[PDB]
Amino acid sequence: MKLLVVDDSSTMRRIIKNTLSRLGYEDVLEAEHGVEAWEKLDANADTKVLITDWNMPEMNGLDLVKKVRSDSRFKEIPIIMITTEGGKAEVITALKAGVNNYIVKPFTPQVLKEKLEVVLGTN
Ligand SMILES: [Mg+2]
Ligand SMILES: [Mg+2]
Repeated sequence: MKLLVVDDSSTMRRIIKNTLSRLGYEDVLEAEHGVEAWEKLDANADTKVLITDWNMPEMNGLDLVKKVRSDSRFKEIPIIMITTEGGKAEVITALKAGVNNYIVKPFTPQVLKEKLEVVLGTN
């Protein structure tokens, strides 16, 4: 279960990675921006799950998601967007792009554990 986690906040990456670890997911690769995330997916097509934010320089998460879904290798990759964009207009926008599960920031460590366990369970 190779996961890639993309967020331009170092503290957010910390919390997500720790939470995944608590759930038994240890094979976690990170990226700070969309460009870097895309390079990593393209070069590590064995990646099983993409977890991404939305707002970030160097390609935003919506564009990343569209690009992933347009690639023949990643038609079925689960995509989890974790973002402060809580408005339903944004939710709809992201689901249409190919996001499968949408988790709205901010959360406590425990709430993130609960919401990720819903999607991924334990490993
Ligand atoms: Mg961000
Ligand atoms: Mg937050």
